[PDB]
Amino acid sequence: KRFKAGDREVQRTMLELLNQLDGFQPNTQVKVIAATNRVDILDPALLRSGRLDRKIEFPMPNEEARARIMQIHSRKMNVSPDVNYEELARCTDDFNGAQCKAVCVEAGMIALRRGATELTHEDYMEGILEVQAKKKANLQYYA
Amino acid sequence: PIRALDEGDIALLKTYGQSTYSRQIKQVEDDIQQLLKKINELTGIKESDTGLAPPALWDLAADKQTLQSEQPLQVARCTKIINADSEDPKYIINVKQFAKFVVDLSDQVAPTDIEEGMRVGVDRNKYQIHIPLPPKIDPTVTMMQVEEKPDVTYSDVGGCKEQIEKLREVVETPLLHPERFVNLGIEPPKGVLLFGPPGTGKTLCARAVANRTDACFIRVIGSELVQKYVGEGARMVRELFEMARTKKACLIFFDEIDAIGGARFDDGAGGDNEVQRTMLELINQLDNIKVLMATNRPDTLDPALMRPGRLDRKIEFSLPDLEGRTHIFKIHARSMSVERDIRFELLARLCPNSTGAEIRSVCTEAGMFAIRARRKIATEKDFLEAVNKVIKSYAKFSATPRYMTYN
Amino acid sequence: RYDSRTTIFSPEGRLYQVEYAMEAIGHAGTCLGILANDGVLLAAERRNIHKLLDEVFFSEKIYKLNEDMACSVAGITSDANVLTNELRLIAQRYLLQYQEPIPCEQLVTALCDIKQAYTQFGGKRPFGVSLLYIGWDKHYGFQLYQSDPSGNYGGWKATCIGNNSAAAVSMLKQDYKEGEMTLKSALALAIKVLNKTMDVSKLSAEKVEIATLTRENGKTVIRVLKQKEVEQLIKKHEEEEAKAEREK
Amino acid sequence: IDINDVTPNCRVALRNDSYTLHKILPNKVDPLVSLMMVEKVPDSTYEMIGGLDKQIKEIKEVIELPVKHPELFEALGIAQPKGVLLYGPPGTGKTLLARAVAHHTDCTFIRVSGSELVQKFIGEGARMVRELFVMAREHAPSIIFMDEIDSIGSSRLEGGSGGDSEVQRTMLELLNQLDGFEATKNIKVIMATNRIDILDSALLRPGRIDRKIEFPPPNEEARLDILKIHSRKMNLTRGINLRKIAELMPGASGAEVKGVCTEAGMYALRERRVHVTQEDFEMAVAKVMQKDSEKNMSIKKLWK
Amino acid sequence: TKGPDAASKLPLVTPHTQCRLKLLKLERIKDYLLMEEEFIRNQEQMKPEEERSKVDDLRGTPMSVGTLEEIIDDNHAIVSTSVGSEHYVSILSFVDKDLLEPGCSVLLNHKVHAVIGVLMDDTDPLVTVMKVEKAPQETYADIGGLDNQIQEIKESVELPLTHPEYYEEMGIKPPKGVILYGPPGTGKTLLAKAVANQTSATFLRVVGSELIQKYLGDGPKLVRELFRVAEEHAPSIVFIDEIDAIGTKRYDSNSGGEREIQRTMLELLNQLDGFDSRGDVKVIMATNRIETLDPALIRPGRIDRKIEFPLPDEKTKKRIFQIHTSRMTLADDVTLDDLIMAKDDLSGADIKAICTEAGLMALRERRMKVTNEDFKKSKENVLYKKQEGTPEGLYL
Amino acid sequence: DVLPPEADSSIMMLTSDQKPDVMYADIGGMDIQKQEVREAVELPLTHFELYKQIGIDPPRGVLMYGPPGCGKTMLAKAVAHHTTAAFIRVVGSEFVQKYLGEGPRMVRDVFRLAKENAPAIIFIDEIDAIATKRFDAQTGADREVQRILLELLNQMDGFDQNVNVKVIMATNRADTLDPALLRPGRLDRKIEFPLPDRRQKRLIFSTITSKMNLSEEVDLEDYVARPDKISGADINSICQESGMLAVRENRYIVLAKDFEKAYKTVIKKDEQEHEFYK
Amino acid sequence: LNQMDGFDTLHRVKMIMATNRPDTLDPALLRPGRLDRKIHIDLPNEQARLDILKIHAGPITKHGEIDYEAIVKLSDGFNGADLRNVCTEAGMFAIRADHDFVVQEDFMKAVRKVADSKK
Amino acid sequence: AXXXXXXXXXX
Ligand SMILES: Nc1ncnc2c1ncn2[C@@H]1O[C@H](COP(=O)(O)OP(=O)(O)OP(=O)(O)O)[C@@H](O)[C@H]1O
Ligand SMILES: Nc1ncnc2c1ncn2[C@@H]1O[C@H](COP(=O)(O)OP(=O)(O)OP(=O)(O)O)[C@@H](O)[C@H]1O
Ligand SMILES: Nc1ncnc2c1ncn2[C@@H]1O[C@H](COP(=O)(O)OP(=O)(O)OP(=O)(O)O)[C@@H](O)[C@H]1O
Ligand SMILES: Nc1ncnc2c1ncn2[C@@H]1O[C@H](COP(=O)(O)OP(=O)(O)O)[C@@H](O)[C@H]1O
Ligand SMILES: [Mg+2]
Ligand SMILES: [Mg+2]
Ligand SMILES: [Mg+2]
Repeated sequence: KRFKAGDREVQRTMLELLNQLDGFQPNTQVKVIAATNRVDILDPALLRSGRLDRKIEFPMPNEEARARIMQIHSRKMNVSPDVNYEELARCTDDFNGAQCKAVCVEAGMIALRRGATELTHEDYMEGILEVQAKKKANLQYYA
Repeated sequence: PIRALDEGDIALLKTYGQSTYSRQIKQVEDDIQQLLKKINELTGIKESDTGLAPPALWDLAADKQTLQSEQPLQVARCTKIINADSEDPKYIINVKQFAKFVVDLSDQVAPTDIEEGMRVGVDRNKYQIHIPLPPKIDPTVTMMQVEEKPDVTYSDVGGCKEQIEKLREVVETPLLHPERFVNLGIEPPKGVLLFGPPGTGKTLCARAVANRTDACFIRVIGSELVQKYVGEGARMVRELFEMARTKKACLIFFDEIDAIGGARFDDGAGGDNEVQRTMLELINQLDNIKVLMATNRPDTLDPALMRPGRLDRKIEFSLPDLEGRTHIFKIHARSMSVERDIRFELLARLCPNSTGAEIRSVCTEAGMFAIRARRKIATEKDFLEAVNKVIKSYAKFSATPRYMTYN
Repeated sequence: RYDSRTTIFSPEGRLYQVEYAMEAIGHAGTCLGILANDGVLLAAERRNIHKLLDEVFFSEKIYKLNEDMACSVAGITSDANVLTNELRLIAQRYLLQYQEPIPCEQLVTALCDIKQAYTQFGGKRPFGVSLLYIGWDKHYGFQLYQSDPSGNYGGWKATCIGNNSAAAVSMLKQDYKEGEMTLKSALALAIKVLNKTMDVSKLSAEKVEIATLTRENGKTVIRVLKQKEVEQLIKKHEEEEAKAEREK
Repeated sequence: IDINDVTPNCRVALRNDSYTLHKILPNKVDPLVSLMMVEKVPDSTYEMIGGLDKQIKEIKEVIELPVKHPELFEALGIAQPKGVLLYGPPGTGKTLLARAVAHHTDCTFIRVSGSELVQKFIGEGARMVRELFVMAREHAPSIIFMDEIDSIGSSRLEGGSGGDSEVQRTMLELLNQLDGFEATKNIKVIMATNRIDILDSALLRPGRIDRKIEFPPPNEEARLDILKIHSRKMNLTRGINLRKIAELMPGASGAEVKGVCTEAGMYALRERRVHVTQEDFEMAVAKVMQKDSEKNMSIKKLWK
Repeated sequence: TKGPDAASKLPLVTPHTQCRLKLLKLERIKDYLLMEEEFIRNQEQMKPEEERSKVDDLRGTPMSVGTLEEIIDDNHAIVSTSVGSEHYVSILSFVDKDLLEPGCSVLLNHKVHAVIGVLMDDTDPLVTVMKVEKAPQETYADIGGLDNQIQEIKESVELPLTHPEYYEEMGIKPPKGVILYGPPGTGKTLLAKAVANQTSATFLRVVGSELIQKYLGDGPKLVRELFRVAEEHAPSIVFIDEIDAIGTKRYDSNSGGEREIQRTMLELLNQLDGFDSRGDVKVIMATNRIETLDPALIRPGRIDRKIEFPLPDEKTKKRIFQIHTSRMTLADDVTLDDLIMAKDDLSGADIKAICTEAGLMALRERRMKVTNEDFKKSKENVLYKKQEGTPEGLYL
Repeated sequence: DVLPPEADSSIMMLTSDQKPDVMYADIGGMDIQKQEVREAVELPLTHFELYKQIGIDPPRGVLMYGPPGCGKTMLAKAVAHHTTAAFIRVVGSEFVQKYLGEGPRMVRDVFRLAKENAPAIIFIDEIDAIATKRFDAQTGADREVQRILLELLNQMDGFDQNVNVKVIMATNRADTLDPALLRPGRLDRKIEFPLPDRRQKRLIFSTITSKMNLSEEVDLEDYVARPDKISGADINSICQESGMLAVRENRYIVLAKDFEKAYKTVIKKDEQEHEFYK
Repeated sequence: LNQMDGFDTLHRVKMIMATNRPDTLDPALLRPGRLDRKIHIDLPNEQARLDILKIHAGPITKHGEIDYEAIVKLSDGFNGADLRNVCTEAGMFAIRADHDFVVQEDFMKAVRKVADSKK
Repeated sequence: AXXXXXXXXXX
């Protein structure tokens, strides 16, 4: 946002970028796109009228999206033809897409330790426990 | 009525009843102190030699020559090559702190020897590029790499077999057998962020990985990556990672990531953002180079740095289970002078919810009980006395009067 | 902090709410009962004595529970009414059931359990009211009982509660009289203690309130001395005070 | 220059061109931790401090006596009392006994008051107190007088998001400086506060604050004395019973007593006089010594 | 390893009753001291060149001190001036091309920058004052009671240096790092001041607030320096008193200033038990509040023995009294048990104020002999700041 | 050479071009209050001989307290236009600066600036922000508000006694203030500014309007008698907006009709209420 | 409040502090020289929808006639900020379809898009 | 809640 501290150098960098963005008008082939993971700390100046004003909203994916997202990062692996990616999505909530990839990568690894080629559905589920660091123990009072 | 001590009063208090040696003795003590003070000053200045070589390996006649003919050359970096006509290049050189200058080579150097970006030496007067210089090998970063392999082997890390196995499949296995991770096409996690309660084996599972490395292990201090001058933190992060890509099979171990991995927050009115921009120069850097990280407090790490795009794997070092605590015990007691019989299995159930280190102090205190009383054999009775002081003595209150409820 | 509910035990084992409650008695008026053979007295203070305030009861701080039992109050006004209501109902039940006056102490235990019971079940606020009891019985004659918000009671020979309890209690000790506690000596001390315990000097008669309990021909008259006799009482102490200055 | 005089941390001066040492120069004390040294002794003398004849005497057994005549303590075999904590209701003389000990002290009387050791940059608050007890040793015997000690030494709170953590690190310095690994010789501290329960128990443990002198609101023979030390320069009439004015002022702080004297004199300057009569006082003991009532019978009978 | 630069303690003179045995023993110390001065002074006077003089002429005056960064050739190294610049200076012959190490502080010629000398022992003035030279004067016999606490603090800092055979003959590694915690005024720092007057190993001290510099890296770099000197000077003890100043519980602070203190704790937390294990540098922390220290800084392995210092017990309080009333002059009526027995939580610093006060209440009545009333009065006058705070008569 | 020091406006020491421009006769009524302030922050600088002739050191602080909108700051805006000292205004919230050790230092810079440029008047308006009764602080925020009040207390009457530095303070509560900052010595005269009675309202009306163009039929005594307890801003309001109604209609003279149209807008302050609190 | 009716300088600058909740605002803030005039601006005026669309619709080329009236009821309680989008979002519908808006059928769905998708 | 903040100094 802003803040003689030693941040009067990055402040010049921003105003410079702030300067040029408004310098050139639309109709040009200089379309700009900027990515931030924390939009509550950005300057309001950065997003006012002629700067990044039409702001793109990236959500944390929904359940159907997660089932798909867990597919794209699994194509290059020999996943078994019977892997109900949909069922995996249900167990995979509050998951950012990257974590949705972590299950795929973890799924392949978990198969490795077991000495298998095709990732079974179980391997994927074990990833959904090891992607979040949880350690699945067969608690006794369930039966 | 606290009557103030009249001057008449003071004279008597200090002489009436005085032991006839009082004035003399107090004189002797006062004499000594001043005498000691003077004694030091006459000798306090102790010569601090300044690293001169033996007289044999001197060339004082030639030494006057080097100082006279040779000249100091400012070390700079070529940031661009204008190549004015391809015959008068007019290089632009950075003097680091001095300024940016458009300089030209002294005749000694070859036009083709000074390639863009390489460190170039200039002359103090005109800044003509007199000599090329080897790329920068950081004095601090270069010392960082663990040149002496830590002695702790993998057999010293007990009760964490599944956590060591999980680490060996990211830090060792994908580095010695890059064929199981290719057949299935699984991308090896290129970093693990060991977290666990303080004293569970995070840095022991770090030294252990170092003793069986076959790689170049770089021990990132955490302290050195936070420098006074702005930017010098990030400049070190690059100069470490750059020093890794140059090596083949390099492992970087950022112990105590909390130092330079705090969750971001706008505090630009202060030097904190200096450290934060050093992490953002590390987040960019991270996302054959494997990266390790240890953090007894993972919750203080930036969510960005814990995503499965940078730290693909997160190994949790939990408190050992019983079958492991009896193993953590035997690892630290293999060198103790214990009596053959000790029911270590029994000592594992008396240390419930105890870390992998407090088991160590139970073994270290056990002897100290065997040393206090001159027995050269640390018997079992000592350990229960040990587990009372190391674990129980600081575990909780949970005492008899409030423990006669459990039977 | 563990002062959220009256039923939560602090780690050291202290029911904070009860400490908070009984300590709350400090803000209340001062009531004292002096040692006395053949009698015992209560002296209260009318903290709010504004002018426009019509005096209709004359006994804002001294209540008569049974035909031979009187108790003051030092604490919350609302809780004081409910306790004084429960006190009398307890005493009269005893008279109905046993056709014999409730022998003092069993009155305090009955109320103390009610007050304590609040300090056990949750959701009820600890009664913030201590109250002196005086009276007579066929069992021990004149007695003095000091109730606390925390339910704990206790027999006493001379005690003060509420404002400046420390000053009153010590002085009641300083000139504490055992055996020689005739009523007249009790009255002189009682006003004598209020003189310094009550910050405003001159112990203006209307600003003090004395009720005495005597055993007369087996009738146990509980008295609330009127202003006239207090004036002479204040005068009686007032005359005695001047003679003490002769030391200078 | 004899090299024996060049101790570490000196401030030698080096010649302009050849960098040769040619003088030792006075030692460096931070520019802010040097204004704290009393150069101008105040003008409050003991004779202007009434009623505190006991406290002034209890405070001289720590500030004056142990310094002027240390031989008494050595023979008696008891260590030297070091600090005093002058607490008490506001306006009693706690900063008046201090200006007095500064007018008759013949001992460098440094003055660190309130938030003068609380600096924004971390590890600077600790530095100033380090240089304050160094300027108090090279200039010993010295008396550091820290007024409003509630500011820097309130009870240590648990380190967290919200909790004093820098005024704490400078508290843990003063805590160590007074009675720490390194014993201190001939430095005495006269902290003055109003609330004595909000200090951390390490700062009120004997060894750092030996005597904890209380300053209570004056009594009638103390209000009278105060009313006579601040009305000495006044043109009092005859029949101006300063005692009856005092008897009209129960629990009158002690600085309020002067308010009656300034106000009794202020009731005259509006009339262009130089003489203050009795009714000029009794009409002014009501102004300065004013009160706020609960102004609510609803709340006031909550408690019987 | 320069060896332990132990403190310099003059021998001790006991008797203390101020008897002639005392004067003679002080005189003997003085006599040798006068003799010792004689040799130092008579060595310069009795004491009444062509090789070094040539060297000093090549160096000239003054000589800058920058940080070496690279040994390009055998006779060329890049040295960074004291401002952060760089320089491709020449390595002259007199310098030792052995001690020249990257990171070493090199002496540079002033006119034509050229390595001329290697300046070892460049430890900051901020850590070279941390070293205790004049040993404190409180011997283990000045600390009364605390026999269980002393032994615990003598089996990590004294014994492991005198009888190392016991520990290495049994398999232990001598406990290294002890957290002295307890209520204020119990003797935490006195036991520390007593290990310095007995130890033969360099006794560095800090105050837990000295090692928090304002600069971003000044903080963590002083700690990395202190444990570099303690390691350098062989047997050493680093006493970080009032450790609560630096090492409090880590937390997600929204203030950069507080993220630099923790970036100093996470350095003391790695300069103690982390990669590249320590050498022989014991650490003695002290703190009145062990309930706020980070669970890691006092995790067994860094602070192995948590010596707990309770308020004095009745037997100890009686021994504490005599150690502070040893030099006093009590009258025959001074039966201390009247004050000790009380249930007042009289700390060990309270006891020495009930001694200073009862000796000053003696001057009030013009007496250098303190009677029994001088303690009764002093107990009250010295026992404030704690008043009386407890529950009412609820519990029976 | 010793160059002249520079302390002209470090903390907004009122320059010769920042005079508030409110004369004493412009303030309306406040006859008693004006004299009490005129007796501690104005008179002693001029006539110090009179004070020393009676043996009383002139009062050094004044604390104007009363209901909001009653003219407290106005007397202060005046004393500034009418003072030969160096007025130094500082609002209470200006001390609450972040960066602990910047707030308390601001106090130590205000009394240093006033000490150098003496005699001076330091007017801490809205002192209720930093001088609320010290309830034991248990977080690093109430602790830094208390470090400000104490730094305030320590310079006003502390070991370093200042010469000729009077302090004027204004607050709207007057009871929340810490007892140490109301003890006769720091804030000596606690002047009260009560809601204008049926008389001060007349004087207030006569000074706000005596510059306004009032059409002869406007009997200001018709509105000064209405029992409603209007405050000083409200009287300035009932007048400033009264004319704004005239200006809208383009009429250059405020007529009696508007004042009644104005008079019903500046006093129906309930409006919302909710009818069930009554 | 001080920086407005405040000693320093009264000034010649003006403030337009606009709120969404007027009950919340403190009384002092609404005064003659301390922020006056409680100008209410309710959701686009019934007729405005036309004018607003008139001022915000015409810019985008659209030869086809307009039944604005239906768009008005098709857009009840519209925030007006939505109305700006209505025409612009319609332009995206046109950006797909072809290049010239020739149908109100566009605003209808555009009205829906700037309603259900603007919820 | 309300958090007072310290600060360092990047040289
Ligand atoms: N599980 C364990 N098994 C064996 N030794 C252990 C174990 N845990 C701790 N230790 C002992 O403690 C030493 C260091 O403990 P550890 O490596 O866990 O520190 P750490 O996790 O880095 O602590 P922190 O996170 O607070 O820095 C090990 O070298 C070993 O001697
Ligand atoms: N006993 C006394 N005799 C004379 N003057 C007194 C007495 N007590 C207080 N005063 C006067 O009261 C005024 C108030 O300042 P004082 O020195 O009392 O500070 P304080 O309120 O006690 O402490 P602090 O300044 O720390 O708040 C001073 O002018 C002081 O001289
Ligand atoms: N057991 C004891 N025997 C003898 N003297 C003691 C004892 N305990 C404390 N003392 C005395 O306490 C004095 C000062 O206390 P000490 O320095 O030991 O406290 P501390 O542990 O540093 O306290 P703090 O928590 O305030 O830092 C010493 O001079 C010493 O004489
Ligand atoms: N007696 C008065 N004479 C003139 N104007 C007054 C009077 N009382 C109030 N006012 C008006 O109200 C303002 C008073 O400011 P006020 O609200 O009292 O300030 P603060 O609340 O900061 O003390 C003046 O600027 C003026 O417009
Ligand atoms: Mg580690
Ligand atoms: Mg200590
Ligand atoms: Mg104002």
